[PDB]
Parts: sequence; structure tokens; C-alpha cells
Amino acid sequence: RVSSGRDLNCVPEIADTLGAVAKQGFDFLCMPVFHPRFKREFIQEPAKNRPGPQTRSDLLLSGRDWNTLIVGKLSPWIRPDSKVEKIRRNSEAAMLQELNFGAYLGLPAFLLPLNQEDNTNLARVLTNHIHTGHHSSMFWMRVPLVAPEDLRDDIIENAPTTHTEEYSGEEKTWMWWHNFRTLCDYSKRIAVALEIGADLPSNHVIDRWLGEPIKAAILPTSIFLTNKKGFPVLSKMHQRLIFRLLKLEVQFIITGTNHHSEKEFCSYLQYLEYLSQNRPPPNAYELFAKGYEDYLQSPLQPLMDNLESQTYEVFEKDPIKYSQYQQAIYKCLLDRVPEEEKDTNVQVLMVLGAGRGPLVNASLRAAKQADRRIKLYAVEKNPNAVVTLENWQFEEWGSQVTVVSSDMREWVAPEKADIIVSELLGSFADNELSPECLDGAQHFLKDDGVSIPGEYTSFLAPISSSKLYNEVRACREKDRDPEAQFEMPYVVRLHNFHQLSAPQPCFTFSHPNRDPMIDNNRYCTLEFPVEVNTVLHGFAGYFETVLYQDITLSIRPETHSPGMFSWFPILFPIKQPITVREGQTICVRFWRCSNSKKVWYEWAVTAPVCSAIHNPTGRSYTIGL
Amino acid sequence: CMERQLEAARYRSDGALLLGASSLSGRCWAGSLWLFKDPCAAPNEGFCSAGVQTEAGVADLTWVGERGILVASDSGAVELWELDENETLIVSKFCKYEHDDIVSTVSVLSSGTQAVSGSKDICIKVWDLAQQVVLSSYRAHAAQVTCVAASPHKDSVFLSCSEDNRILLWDTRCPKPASQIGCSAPGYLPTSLAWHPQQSEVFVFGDENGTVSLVDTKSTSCVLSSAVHSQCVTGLVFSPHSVPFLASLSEDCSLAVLDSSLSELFRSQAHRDFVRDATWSPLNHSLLTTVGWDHQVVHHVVP
Ligand SMILES: Cc1cc(NC(=O)C(=O)N2C[C@@H](C)CC[C@@H]2c2ccccc2)cnc1N
Ligand SMILES: CSC[C@H]1O[C@@H](n2cnc3c(N)ncnc32)[C@H](O)[C@@H]1O
Repeated sequence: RVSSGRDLNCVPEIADTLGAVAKQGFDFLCMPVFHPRFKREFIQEPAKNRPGPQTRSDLLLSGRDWNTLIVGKLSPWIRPDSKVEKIRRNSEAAMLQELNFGAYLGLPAFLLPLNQEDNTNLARVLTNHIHTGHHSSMFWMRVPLVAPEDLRDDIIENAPTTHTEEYSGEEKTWMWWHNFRTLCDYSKRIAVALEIGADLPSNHVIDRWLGEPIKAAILPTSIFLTNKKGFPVLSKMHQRLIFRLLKLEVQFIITGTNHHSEKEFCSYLQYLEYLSQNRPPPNAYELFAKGYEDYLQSPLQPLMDNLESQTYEVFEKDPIKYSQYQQAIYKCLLDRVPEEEKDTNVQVLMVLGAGRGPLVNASLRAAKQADRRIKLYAVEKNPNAVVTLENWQFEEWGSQVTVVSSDMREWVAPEKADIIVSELLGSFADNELSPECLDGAQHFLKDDGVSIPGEYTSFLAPISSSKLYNEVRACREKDRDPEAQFEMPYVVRLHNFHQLSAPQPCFTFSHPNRDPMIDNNRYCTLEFPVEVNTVLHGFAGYFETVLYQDITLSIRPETHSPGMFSWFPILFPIKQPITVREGQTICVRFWRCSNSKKVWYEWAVTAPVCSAIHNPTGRSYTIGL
Repeated sequence: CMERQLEAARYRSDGALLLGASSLSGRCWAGSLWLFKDPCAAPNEGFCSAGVQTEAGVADLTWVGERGILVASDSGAVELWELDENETLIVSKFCKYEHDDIVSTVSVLSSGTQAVSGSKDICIKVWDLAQQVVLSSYRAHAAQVTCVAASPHKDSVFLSCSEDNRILLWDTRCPKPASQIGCSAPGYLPTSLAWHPQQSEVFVFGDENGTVSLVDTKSTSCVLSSAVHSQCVTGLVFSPHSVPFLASLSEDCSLAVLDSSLSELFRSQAHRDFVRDATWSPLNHSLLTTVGWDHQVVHHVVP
């Protein structure tokens, strides 16, 4: 259900308080570790020599309780970016002191505010603490959707609130976060505690926080409307934002006093519970992929490598994908063999990369459904899977199926095929080298034969995710280029990200390829109109494929085959993020490159600024032939 | 559960001394209200006329007439405490949780029937002290409200200042009740406010850099300003004298007393922690009482 904490700025007795919030149903407590009002001097006598204790004792809670239940809060008087030198110097010393005490107690998270534009010294001091022993602790930067100045009552006679469109200005709060996080070099220990006001801004202002590392959402008691019964509740627009945040599995923090006096403090929480329980439950795709959100994996190479048993097992647990192969074979059989030839014409049907045989079985189911005679060859170079095929063939299939343990580019076929059937497609369509494989098998397709699939097309879309940029950055390994992790694709269920433009087609391949001059290399230029302010961290890749006529597979979000989980999208990162302003065009360039031995991708952004060419000559990433 | 950080000191008309205190460190972070009919006996608990414990700290304090005490709580509550008929006990009259963070400042209006509070939630509230409800709530500032100060003779008028670097002059009779006034340009943040007792139209404000400024509301130009302190000016209290003296308090742990042209007449280092409040004896107009975080009650004679 919902993981949620209480925010307090007043704790007379930490034992009594923690006991109250637990009874109320909260999971944790954000509280001060020094008294909020207890300003301390470090430079000038006599206040410097103030007798201790300087705060309450670590002995008042178990180590377990500090480690799990308590989030520290930086004292509000601490202003490292004050215009007064004495207040900068004193706040520097006081920030180190409060942060160091937090680390001493082993607190899971510490809260710091972004409440003005200049937080340069605040960032310098946090960055200095972060590099003082490797610790686990998180820094939650408390920042609002809407700056207080842009939220104030219109009640100052000689300083009115502007009633004019201020598109970039209404986003000023995101730029506070962006500048802070950049100063601190994208540390994985610095996240956002997004604070939500009575009146939500424009959507574009909200959409800014897509792709951002949001660990907490803060809800003040103020923003809760009241209903018939008296219960605290939220506007339908506030409910929309909660539903968005629940999918980022954020922690909810309740801040402020109980304004619904007649009702308990369970109610506020009980509303969020009511909201999380009464959302649209998980569909077959969401339920399946729940564990994989933003998990980077290297792409499988089923040509160069032999896939494991358990990898074929997940490929085969996709009934929608095989229904579609069955229907494509069903319709092809009827178009090639007339009714009055059904007993006489036996079609030669060849599965090219048969694994443990799911296309073989779909081929038999198809022939029995169409009432046509077929002859199956099962071609598979992974000799481990060939074991599975040969036990199936002796146990169930019999002499109808001939298992062939070899590479489809080498196999001297005894006869030509009416239909070749294959499933050699990666997340970017051609990234497992289906083109090269089916090209080498073409010579044993009949002059009028059919490849299922007949056609496939890759798609790209620019994305923003400061979260995935950090996940890629953290894939540095010894004994290779320090920047090699940015010059290779990853297969990932992209979750915390922003799609910045509609996907566009990249590379297309047709089978059979009758062309006298076969070249599988490619150069594509794509222009992506962007209608927001954002940051570019890479390109999401998808594919569509025509199996036969109108029967298709797709993982392109707009045309995604319903209920199909065999493929996740791919991610092409770039080394340095790129600022994109509202109105500007992202221009990306992709090449498919090859020699005798290797196929690879190279890519580059050429607008609104140029990147380096990524993966030149396959130095960081190659796909083996 | 004792409180050694002295926050407030206010002489009543008959010369009795009100103390507010916080615990800002140790096991319990609470507060307490004391009354000393003998002012020389303070701050010693054993020779008090009356005392009570509060749930939470006290950030600011003020008399409400002769028996009433109005409290700015760490809890977010504004509390009104009444005095016993025999003035032995101090009983809670109302405790209302209407601020969302620490209440930092309170001020009684001229009528004595209404008050205004300022908080770290950036809000300012006007209270009816008979009906125990908030009449108005104003989000005029963009940061925490440091100080609110009721006009001495007009119920609809009061000052406020904030870390948003605004000094607001308020008149609740105007449809837009706040007005921005001060020096020409970029001030160091305003920290303390005091209306002139004689001139409706003039006040002083202390800054976080130690400067004290004399301001005319109408002329909206800083008449005078002097570097009085090495640190933040936390309070400003005019004496009851016919031509009044100005007492200024600072985190620099000093008291200064100033004339109408802001020249230095007196200066006390007797405090060895921050100086939090001051009141002039209504009996002996040359007697000035200070309290501070060092738990000292100093009685200065002022030439
Ligand atoms: C049939 C087929 C299917 C695929 N599909 C994929 O690669 C793929 O998207 N995923 C993501 C997830 C669904 C778990 C399996 C697999 C994977 C496992 C471990 C490392 C990377 C990827 C690729 N090629 C072919 N031919
Ligand atoms: C079901 S995933 C794709 C299957 O095709 C097989 N495959 C890939 N390339 C070739 C090839 N050139 N010859 C035969 N089988 C192949 C792989 O071993 C895998 O089992």
C-alpha cells in the first residue's frame, strides 16, 4: 500500500511523538535533530562558548529506530547563501554539524530546502560532506511546484501579481533543482522531495518533473478540501497527480497541523490509502514487468552466444506472439494451396532459429487449422536447444519434422522452402542481425517463396531521464574506456522518463531481398519537433514487423500489440546531456555499420547542438556475425 | 523538564514581571510562563508569584490587558492564558492550531480585543480574542514572517517584515490591505520593528547586519541609520519617557540605548549568550530589564 511519513517542526519528547505518529499509522517521521530556533555561534565570543548539550541524546532511541524511522531536517536559520558574510561562514559550520550528526545517527535520509535561486554555497557544502567517507544516506531536496513568490495573495497595493503568460518563469523551481544537481555532479545520493500547493501550476510545469529522481511527494494539510461528512479529500486534478506519483512508488509526507479538527489524523492517510486501493489495477504487461522498471540489461546476442534454457522459457511464455505467428502461417497456407489441391500439395515449411520449438508447434497448429499438408525442417545452431528439439521430435513430432543442427548461412538444404519462418528480431528489429541471417538462407527459398516475417522497421524517440542518465553513468568498469558505457545500447522497461517527440521510423528490411546489390548498412537523419523545455539524455528504440499481410507485431507504444511481453524497448544514451528549449528541433543521425566479422550502430546529435559521434568503428559495442 | 533559555520579559502596568522560557536543548523541548511580583527575585523559581508548564516552546509573548498572556508556540498554536482571580495559578483559556509551522511573533492591537500572529508558514493571521477564532488570513510574504508589530493607536494598522526582504505597512480598511515601504533599494533582511510611541507615522527597523533605521511612513525614505551591532538586531523597545530612549538587542550579546538621532548613550556586555527581550520599569522609567539564553535577568540603570 502507501509508504508515508509525518513532517513535524516541534518535538517536545521524541519517545511520545514517535509513539503518536506510529499509532496514527505513519511509517516514518521527518523531524529536527537540533531544535529549529536554537541558532549557534562558531566564531564570535561569548556566544561561541555556550555550554552544552548542543542537542538531545542518541541514547533516546535504538540504532534500529534511527536507521529506519527518522528523517533529519536542516535547521531553517541555516543560510549558506546569505548576502551577510558572517551568516554564510556560520551556516557553513552549522550545516556540516547537522549533516555530520545525521551520519553519526545512521539516518536513512536528511531533508534540505531549495527555496531561492542561488544555492551555490549550499551545494558546495553538501558536495563536501558527500566526499567525506562513502556513506549510504540520501539527501531529499525539498522544492515546490510553485515558488511562494508566484503563489502569494494579490494583496500588496503597490506590488501586484503579474496576470501575464510567463512560460519559462513558471518553471523557475525546476531550474533551481537542475542547477543544484549539476553543481553536485549528478550524485545518486541527491533526490527530490516535491512539495505540492493549494493551486497546481500548468501541466508543462508538472511535466518538467518527469524523468527526475522523486523519492518523496509532500502534501500540506491546507490543500485538502472538505466533503459532506467532514472527511479531508483532494480536487480531481490533485487526485490525477497522486495517481502519477503512485506509479513512481514515491513516499508521501503529510506536513502542517490538523485543520479537520472533528476528524482524527488517520483520515488524511486513510484518503491516500482509499486512493491507492481504488486505482486501475495492473494489466498483464504491467504485472509482468513490475520488477524490471528502469533496470539496464545488455542486449542478448543469440547469434554470437548460445541462450540458456531459462531465456527460451520466457520467450515461450507469450501466447499473443505465437497466436500471431499461427495466424500468419494459416493465411499464407490458404493463399498458396487451393482447396482442390489440399490432399496433393504438401508445402515445405522451414523454421530458421527454432530454439526449443514454439514456432514448429504453431506451424503444425496452423496446418491442422487451415486443413493443409506441410513438411517441417527445424533449423537451430544452439546445440543445447537442439537436445530439446530432438527429444520432442522422437517423443511427439515424428518424421514430419526434421531437426537441423547448423547455421542457416552454411546449411546445404536438400530441397527449397515454400515458407521460411523466423523470430530473430531484437528490441531495435535488426539488432540481432536478422537481415544477415535470412540473406544467407535466401538461396534455399523457392523463387516465389515467403519470409514470415516479410518486413520490419525500427523506430527512435528522444527522451529525458536524469534517472536513467545516472544508471548508465554508474556502469563504469575498470580496464575499459571510462565513457564506454555511454556508447552502447541497453534493453530496459523505461519507466521514469519523458518522451520529447513522437517516434519516427529509423531502419527497414524486406525478406526476401531480391536486390542484385545487397547492402545492409544504413544512414538515417531524423528531425524531432520538441514543444517543451527539457534535457536530452538519449533515444528510446522500438520496432514493428509484418509477419504476413495484416498480421503484425509491434512494441512502438502507439501501435503496441496488446498483452505481448517478449520485448522491452532499447536505450541509446549520449555522453553529455543537451539543453532543449520549447520550439527547437532535436536532429539525430544513426548509421548501421559492418565488416566480415561485426555489425554495429554509430549515432550523433547534430541539433540544437552537436554531440561527439558515439561508438565510432564499434570501439565500445559490436554484434558478432 | 526545566527551561533555561529566556525568550521574553514584559513589565505589567503595576511593575510585576512576566517571563517566557524555552528548553532549546536536552531531553524535553518545552516552555513555561512565570509571573514575578518581586522583579529582583527573578529568575529564581522558588520566589515566583505564579508559574505553569506549556506543551511546547515559546518563541514570543505579550500581555493582553492586565490578566491575559498571549503565546507564540513552536506547536503552531496561538495560546491565550488567563490569570487566576487571586493571581496564584495560570490557566489555559484557548489553544488553537491554525498555523502550519512555528508561530514566531504575536502583537495585541490598540483595542485590546484583537491580535495578529506571524509564522514560518509565511502567513499572518488576525485573531478575535473573545470568540477564539481567526477573522482574516494573509499570505502577503514569500518567506518566514520575522516580526509583526500592532500600531499603538489604530486597530486596522500594523507592520510586518520577512526574509523576503519586504517591510509591509498594513491597513485592513483597504481592499488590498498591505503596502511595501522602506529604503530606496536592496536592504539586508529586516529583523525587528518598533512604532514610535508619540508619532503615529514613524517607526524603526533593525537588519540582520546590525544596522538600526528610522523610517517615516509618508516620506518612504530612510531618515537616519547607524551601525549599532556586529550581528542581527533581534528586538527594539522605546522607553516610556516623554522624549523616549531606544533599546536595541543583538545576537552579538549586547544591549545598546540610543537617542532620537540614533547616537550611542549606553552599552551593556553583561550577557554572555544572545539577548532576547527588554522592558522599561513603569515605576522607575530609568530601570531597564534584559533577559537572554544565558538564563540571566539583568536590571540596568540608564542615565
Ligand atoms: C524472441 C526474442 C526476444 C527478445 N527479447 C528480449 O531480449 C527482451 O526484451 N528481454 C527483456 C525481458 C522481456 C526479459 C527477456 C529479454 C532479456 C533478458 C536478458 C537480457 C536482455 C533481454 C530478444 N530477441 C529475441 N529473438
Ligand atoms: C528464439 S531466439 C532466435 C533463435 O535463432 C537462433 N539463431 C540465430 N542465428 C542463427 C543462425 N545463423 N542459424 C541458426 N540459428 C540461429 C538462435 O540460436 C535462437 O535460438
